[PDB]
Amino acid sequence: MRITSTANPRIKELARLLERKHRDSQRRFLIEGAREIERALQAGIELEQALVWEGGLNPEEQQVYAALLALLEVSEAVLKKLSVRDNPAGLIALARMPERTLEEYRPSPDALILVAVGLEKPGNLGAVLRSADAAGAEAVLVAGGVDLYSPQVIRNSTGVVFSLRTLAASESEVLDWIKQHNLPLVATTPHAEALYWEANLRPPVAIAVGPEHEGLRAAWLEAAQTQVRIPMQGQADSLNVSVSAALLLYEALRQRLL
Repeated sequence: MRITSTANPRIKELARLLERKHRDSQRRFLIEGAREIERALQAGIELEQALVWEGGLNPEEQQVYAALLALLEVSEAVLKKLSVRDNPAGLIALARMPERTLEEYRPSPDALILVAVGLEKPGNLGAVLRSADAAGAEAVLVAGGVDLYSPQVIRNSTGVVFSLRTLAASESEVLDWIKQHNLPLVATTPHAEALYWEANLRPPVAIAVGPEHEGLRAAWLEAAQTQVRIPMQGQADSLNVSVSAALLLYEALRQRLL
């Protein structure tokens, strides 16, 4: 009926989904937020149950709730237990981990690709995917492991992870892939002479960015057709990777509209 105790066995089972091993073995994950839940539905993700704040839902959460499966009227302390936000949504769903399709990818003639190197933080991963989605990137190639169903990747990407082609592989594997398709590569580095605005970001192209507290290894710089930098005008020595990815990708979008 109305579950208010975090000790409730049903809630103890769902809380385990906050950890990766548990999501993978059970092929299930939580989706917090009416918009995230909706985008998941729009992507074909099957839901099994939805939890609802006993104190009511906001308008948006109400229309998502309408467009729906066992339901659970739940308390704030319980949603907070399943939440990864300061203030939890009023609607959290239990989802089935999708049928991981092993389809291969080949860049189209309009391909705008973002290559993220040294990106290990799920929060950062999500923010980066959000910037790549907004700019219109065709894919995000992550050189270094990815977890598409974690709560932080889902929140920071605002659900975009359910639709943006995001792939992982070793740096060597990704680099061999680039050359395999004769895909021009533009590497970002603070010591490059050319400003990023001067590079030619014509439709078929890949843009690499490294960690914010570090540059791209020599391997990436020797493989690039062009090396470029994002000018820093003040005290800051760097920017969050999601901000850098937006800058480079929006400049690509600006050149395309020309």
